[PDB]
Amino acid sequence: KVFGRCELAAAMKRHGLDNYRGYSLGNWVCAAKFESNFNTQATNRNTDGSTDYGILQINSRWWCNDGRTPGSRNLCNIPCSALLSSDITASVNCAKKIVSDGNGMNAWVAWRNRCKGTDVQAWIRGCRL
Ligand SMILES: [Cl-]
Ligand SMILES: [Cl-]
Ligand code: NA
Ligand code: NA
Repeated sequence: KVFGRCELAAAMKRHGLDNYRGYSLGNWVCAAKFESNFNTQATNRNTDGSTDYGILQINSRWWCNDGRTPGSRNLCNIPCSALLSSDITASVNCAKKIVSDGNGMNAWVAWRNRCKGTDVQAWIRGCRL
């Protein structure tokens, strides 16, 4: 599913991401735009052989099991395919674990390079939330 901007903002609010660990909703919408273009099906392979999955591009080396990333961890205890669902629950629940692991949203490269230090509230402007 390819979400609209405000549709995704509302879904992420419903799932508790607004101000989660101090990150306002616009931060999460901005990260999703540049990680996946709001597409839950997005996948991208990394140089080390791991793969990123879903709307927030969660990496199989640490967070999910895809059966082809040797020695990796599954810290969210889920198959990576679960992160491609039109229902964002699994992606949100795993992202909550990631953002709490000490580095905040700096775990998402696109957030650090394209969202951090910008007017992220613009990503929720106009939306009914
Ligand atoms: Cl959803
Ligand atoms: Cl933080
Ligand atoms: Na915001
Ligand atoms: Na893994």
